[PDB]
Amino acid sequence: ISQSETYRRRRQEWEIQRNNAEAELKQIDAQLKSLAVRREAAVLQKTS
Amino acid sequence: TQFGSTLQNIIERQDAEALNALLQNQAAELILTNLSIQDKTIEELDAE
Repeated sequence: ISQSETYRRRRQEWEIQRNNAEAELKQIDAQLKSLAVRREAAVLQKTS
Repeated sequence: TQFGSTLQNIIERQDAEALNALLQNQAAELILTNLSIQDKTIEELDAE
């Protein structure tokens, strides 16, 4: 049991760390999207 | 020669009027572009 639980706890630590990476992978897209908007605003500045 | 001077003054004044109208029309166009730019700025903040 303690060996099995050791592996379960290790898994939980891995789950949190993959979840942290997962969040970064979603926040970054939101950042790419705000950048895309920023780029379009800059394109309009060129139009001006 | 008095009609001559009068006419010249009318002509120069006529052209000055045309220019002021031109400049105000041009200002309106730049404002419209700036409004589009500001809308993108607002969208950028929503993206953030």
